[PDB]
Amino acid sequence: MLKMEAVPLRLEHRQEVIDIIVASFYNKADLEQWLKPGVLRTDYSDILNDIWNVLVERDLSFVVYDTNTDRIIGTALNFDARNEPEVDIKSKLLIVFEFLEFCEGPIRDNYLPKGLNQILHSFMMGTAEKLNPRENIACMHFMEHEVLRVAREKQFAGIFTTNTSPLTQQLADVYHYKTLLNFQVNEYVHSDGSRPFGDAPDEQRAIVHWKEV
Ligand SMILES: NCCc1ccc(O)c(O)c1
Ligand SMILES: [Ca+2]
Ligand SMILES: [Ca+2]
Repeated sequence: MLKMEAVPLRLEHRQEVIDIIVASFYNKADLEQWLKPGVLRTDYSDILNDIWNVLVERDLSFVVYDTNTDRIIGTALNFDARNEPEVDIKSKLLIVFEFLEFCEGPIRDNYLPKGLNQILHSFMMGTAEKLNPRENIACMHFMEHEVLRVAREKQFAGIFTTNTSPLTQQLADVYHYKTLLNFQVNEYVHSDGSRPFGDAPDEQRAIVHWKEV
């Protein structure tokens, strides 16, 4: 059995968190696959290095240790949705973040509560690369359960994120997240007029989830 514990994000965790995020988003993210070629591993580490200081001092993120091996197997990066640092991304990841604002924007500022310390935005979540299906699912259940803990403890109103993989979308529904948008990713039109995820099947969705604490 996998026994885990949650530990607040520290400055030393920079390389371990990045390697978990890179070994979980690169070539596995359901959105960036349709933007090939032109998505590199450093495109995620560049964004992480840009906000690593802000991410640690906000005191909302954590890593997950395997207490048996005392090593990091997962991490959950979170921000105040009304206090997120804005990055100037220069790769094709800007298209992804503009699309996530397409989904999150109109809902966050017109339906979710106003003011700070209200919306805890689940920014990123990852697990170690060589985890088996049992440990990866167990780690996702642990990170989901612990994100709720951080929300209630920090006196937030709810948790809010956009789920782009079928596993996170099913975990969210199973965890009683309310669905506020089930957008079809191949219908999104970029500013240049094209559809960057246009080659995606109609079954691939971008679901905007929200859950009160
Ligand atoms: N906030 C939604 C989670 C997310 C963030 C960045 C991405 O590149 C991605 O595919 C998914
Ligand atoms: Ca998260
Ligand atoms: Ca808020």
